[PDB]
Amino acid sequence: DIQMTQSPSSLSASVGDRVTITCRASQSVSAVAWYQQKPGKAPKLLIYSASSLYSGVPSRFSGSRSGTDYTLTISSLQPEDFATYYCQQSYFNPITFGQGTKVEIKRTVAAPSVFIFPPSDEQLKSGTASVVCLLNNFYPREAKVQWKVDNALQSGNSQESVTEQDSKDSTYSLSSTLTLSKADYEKHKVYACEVTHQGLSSPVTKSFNR
Amino acid sequence: FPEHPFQEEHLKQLYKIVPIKDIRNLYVTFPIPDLQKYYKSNPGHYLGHLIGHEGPGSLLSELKSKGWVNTLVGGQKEGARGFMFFIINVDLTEEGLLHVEDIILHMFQYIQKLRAEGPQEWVFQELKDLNAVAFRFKDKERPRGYTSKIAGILHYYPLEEVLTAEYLLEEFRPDLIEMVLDKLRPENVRVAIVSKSFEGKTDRTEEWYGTQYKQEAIPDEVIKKWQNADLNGKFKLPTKNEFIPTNFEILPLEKEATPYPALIKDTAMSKLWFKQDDKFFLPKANLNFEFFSPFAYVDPLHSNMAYLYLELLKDSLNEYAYAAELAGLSYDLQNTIYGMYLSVKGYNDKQPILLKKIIEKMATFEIDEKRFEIIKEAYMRSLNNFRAEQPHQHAMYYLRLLMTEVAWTKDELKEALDDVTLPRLKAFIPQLLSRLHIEALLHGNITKQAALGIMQMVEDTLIEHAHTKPLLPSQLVRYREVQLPDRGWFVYQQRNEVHNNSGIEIYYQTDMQSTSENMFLELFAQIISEPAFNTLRTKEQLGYIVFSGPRRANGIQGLRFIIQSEKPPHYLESRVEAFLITMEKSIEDMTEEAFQKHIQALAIRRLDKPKKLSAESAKYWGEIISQQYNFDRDNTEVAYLKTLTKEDIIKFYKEMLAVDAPRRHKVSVHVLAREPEVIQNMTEFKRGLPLFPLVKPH
Amino acid sequence: EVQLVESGGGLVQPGGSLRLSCAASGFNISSSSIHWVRQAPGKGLEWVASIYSYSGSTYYADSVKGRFTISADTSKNTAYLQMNSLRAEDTAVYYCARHYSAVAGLDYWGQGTLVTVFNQIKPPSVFPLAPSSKSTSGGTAALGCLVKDYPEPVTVSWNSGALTSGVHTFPAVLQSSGLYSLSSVVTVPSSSLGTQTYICNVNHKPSNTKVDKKVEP
Repeated sequence: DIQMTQSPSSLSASVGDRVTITCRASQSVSAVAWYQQKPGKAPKLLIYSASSLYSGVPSRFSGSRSGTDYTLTISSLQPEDFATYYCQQSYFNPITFGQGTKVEIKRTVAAPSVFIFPPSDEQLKSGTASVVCLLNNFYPREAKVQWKVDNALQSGNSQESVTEQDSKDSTYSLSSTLTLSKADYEKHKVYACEVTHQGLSSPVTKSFNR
Repeated sequence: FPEHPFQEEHLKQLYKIVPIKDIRNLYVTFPIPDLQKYYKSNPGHYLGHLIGHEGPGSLLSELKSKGWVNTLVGGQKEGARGFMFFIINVDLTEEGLLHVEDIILHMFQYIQKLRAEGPQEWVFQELKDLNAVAFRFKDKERPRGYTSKIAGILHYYPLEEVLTAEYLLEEFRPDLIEMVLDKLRPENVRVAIVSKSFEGKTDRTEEWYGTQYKQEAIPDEVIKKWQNADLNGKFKLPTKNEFIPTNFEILPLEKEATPYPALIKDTAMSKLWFKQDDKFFLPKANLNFEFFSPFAYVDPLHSNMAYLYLELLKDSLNEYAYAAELAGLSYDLQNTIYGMYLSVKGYNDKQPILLKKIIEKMATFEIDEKRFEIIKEAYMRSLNNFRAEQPHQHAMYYLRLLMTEVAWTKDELKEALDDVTLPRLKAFIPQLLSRLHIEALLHGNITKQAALGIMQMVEDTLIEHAHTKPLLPSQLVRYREVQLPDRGWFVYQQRNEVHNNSGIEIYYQTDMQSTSENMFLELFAQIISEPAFNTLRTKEQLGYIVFSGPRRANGIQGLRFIIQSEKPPHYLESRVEAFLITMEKSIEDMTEEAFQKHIQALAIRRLDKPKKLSAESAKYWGEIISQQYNFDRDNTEVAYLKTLTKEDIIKFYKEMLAVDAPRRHKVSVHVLAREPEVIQNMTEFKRGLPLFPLVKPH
Repeated sequence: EVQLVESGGGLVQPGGSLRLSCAASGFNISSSSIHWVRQAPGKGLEWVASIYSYSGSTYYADSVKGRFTISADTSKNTAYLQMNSLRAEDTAVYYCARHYSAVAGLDYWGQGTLVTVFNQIKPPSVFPLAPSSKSTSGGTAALGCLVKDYPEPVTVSWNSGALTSGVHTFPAVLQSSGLYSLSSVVTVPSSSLGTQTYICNVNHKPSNTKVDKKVEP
């Protein structure tokens, strides 16, 4: 019943980097695993007993116990070593997990490429008006996306679907989706996307007219 | 044998046992080397002390608290001269079958608790002094079997060790305790499991009997988790009950050379009777206490609260009290319809300190929430269970309903449990203990003055907590019993739901206990006793649970016929009346011989010296609860008893028992199976009927 | 040397009660023993249950204690898990897995199976995103399709999966209707405005929804 504090949720580092990931039990106990699992696949035992390496894993991985601090230690990252992790206390007590630890990459400060997409006609025949603003090829995550309907700020109807590691440069592509009604679609013609990013410190605002 | 017969081929193994009887058990076994030369410390029995202990921070305390394990037993199991065993044999619940390894893990936890704090010395001294006293003050020996026992150990011990067999301990061996701690490891475990559910699953058959079992070794991941991963939870060692066990001396009888307990103190707060032991001269003492208080039978809600109070009070103190009870001082807490019932039995050495802490303990009392819910639900089960018990108890319950003054039914008790809240009881608690009356029996080799000073001390502590004030001497009332209108033969019916059995109780009001009426009723009861053994089960074939006889309640005598069977009740009444005709002519057909053998039967029935202070003390308490105090009623009643004639019970018989009788007080109660005047409302029934007087206290 | 074939896990309504096969070939469940694991889509893991077939020892989690019933056949070296009281949070992927001799060592696994207790099923509707002349601003542009309102994610592609690089099929986000919606895009130049009109290619596997949809301004 002793829970597990998986820290961090995710992180980013490049090939040939030293990655230390600390999970933390609710109590001061010994009996902790470490996993890895690419999506849609079975997991793998990286580190058994929180200090020892399981056979069948490349030797750029080690574990360490420091009192309550339970640390997965990666000496050197690899291009295939970008996958979801999981730490695991085990007793006869019921076993909990963490939420997953994703390994991502470090890259230079990259300003996004911002696209936009008016809704189609059959969306209005389905009761849908969506506008899809698309940041692309930016690293790191720090950006700001603000909707503008005829120069008026919007919030509360968008979702940020962010893709995974890009096949081009190992960047990430973000998408925001302004969901409104046709009564607000035909009314507001100016659909501006006020993007502000670290690399794109001068903000760019890709717009269209309905 | 210079080698153990379990040489690592059969270690870390389970067995699955198929029984004939539907039992389920779990069997842990450790083979261990010879410590028979090491009779000085005897660590294997020390382990038997520490395993089957039930105390603070114990293992079984949590196993009950986890609800898996009924009972356990552990300790040193002898084998051959060379090897010895260490076994643990546990009973199984339903969900005990799923947590087997957990249980064993807790066992390991325990082993680890012994591995952390190491050995203990004061435990050894405490158990040494307690078994020294228990050997010193032994009770008896059966003349057959004893000789075979000590002849069993005559082979192994020198002539000085044949009586001080294991009952004396010389020295301390911490290396042995380290050795058996090294023996209690999962490498060493031998498992066997009993369960009816092992059908089709066990192929490996036993050679002689032909039962079937399985080797089925435990895998190693379950093994390795036990050793290296070791930490502590809610387990702590048990505490001591030293309490100065010195003074076992007998006290010589003083100027107060009474053979019966004298009332040495009476106040409006308490009332105190005292009696040193003349006949047995034992190093023991017994104490009985009644705490009289008005709040007892005020309403079904107060009765439930009193119940739960004493009930959870028992549940509270049991965990503290059992290790002292293990020292040879037993007790009981129970209730009266009037007040509370306290028993303190044991040695003279430490009852003042123990009873002191008992009063201090039950004075300052707390409630746990879920504990209250479990006990509540539990008695709730015991209550709506009362539809499903034996009709002789049903009959006695309805008789004690109808023939008292006020009576609250179990139905009312069932419905009222919706309202038992913690604040309501918590308001009730200081109100109850505020103002009450005490009554006490002190009996043993003790003094009068120290009894007065200790008793004084006790009631002073009672005043110390809640500013206790005495009761008023007008509210020491008792409930009277209903006077039948001298001719009535009334009847009604009660339909059981569960049992397809019909109980019946046939009540007769004779009289108050005068000295004549006790021997009238006892002798006439026995004269209808043995021919009833002849005629009822054999000849009339009524049932198997067929009973007749006296009734002792509220100082009023009575006559009853308890019969549970599956019969029509009026049919059954008719053969009871046939038995009444049988005893009626069986009076008039009595010879001198029947008479003389019968009254000698009554004589030896009544006459016996006591055999233990608790027996005579229980009879004296049994007289104090009836507030009669007639200590030598025995001799007077017997002296009267021989002064009877055949015609003496004829004149006793006719007016109350005949069919044309002027004093016939007859009333029956029908209990039905699942398939005069009527009694519509028992309150409106009892409305216009008189009440009997009470007894003048002598 | 290790073979964990768990199967039988499909799609079910609440109120049902089904078994959970696992074929543990290559070793014995009488040896180092198997476990069950609750992995919901887009969520973390959770150890469901564990039978010890040598001793019949069941162990459940705090959430699903009692409502599940695990069982084990040692004669075929095969365990099962009867399930009860099915609730809508049980849409997940479950794994049978071998724990080995270690303190937390659960190393081998199986492919897993999808276990689903589900509110609503809806096939997708394929609406092209429309980058028109009003979207044309600067040298940068794009072309895309909105996949809207579908249970298990849609494979979406561009020119029957030819151009994968630079194409981003954003993961869906569950909408208020208990349905998913995603977008797949492709970066195109503004020289390509009207040069080539691309066709997004949708396939949603459980609903069987194959819609090749053209994008034009």
